[PDB]
Amino acid sequence: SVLQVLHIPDERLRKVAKPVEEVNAEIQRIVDDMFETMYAEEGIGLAATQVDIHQRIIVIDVSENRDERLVLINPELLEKSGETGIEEGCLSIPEQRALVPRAEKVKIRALDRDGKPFELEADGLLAICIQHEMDHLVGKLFMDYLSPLKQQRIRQKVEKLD
Ligand SMILES: [Cl-]
Ligand SMILES: [Co+2]
Repeated sequence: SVLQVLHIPDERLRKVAKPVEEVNAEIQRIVDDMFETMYAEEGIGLAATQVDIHQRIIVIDVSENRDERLVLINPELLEKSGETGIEEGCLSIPEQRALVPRAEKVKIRALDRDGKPFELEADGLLAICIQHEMDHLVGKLFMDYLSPLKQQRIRQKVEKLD
């Protein structure tokens, strides 16, 4: 199904996701629903934290054709380098963008939708999106890198979209 994506200032968005236990049909059901939710909302990423499922699951698709599904279960950063930034958005912070510092390249380890371990070296938009979504799983938002005043203005803007 298309799931309910939480917005700030909801305190559940601040919870630390627990590691996935077993990659079984039930976790695969969450993966598949998260993709449907992500695509429905016009996104390039979605962390399980954002739909109120506090396990370490991320879905990504940065492709032009929208047919390149990346699944990261229990992801682990192995190395990063360089620095970069673009004006980032967030499905949990609707209509607000802001440039944030990021590593230019990352290397990660993860389990795929079958539970198979793999490694991935990323750069560009994919590297930035991987960093964005891993932040969610530890209860971190892109606004957290801006000044406290900017964080209060972003909140009141989104929060006056009833
Ligand atoms: Cl992003
Ligand atoms: Co986000």
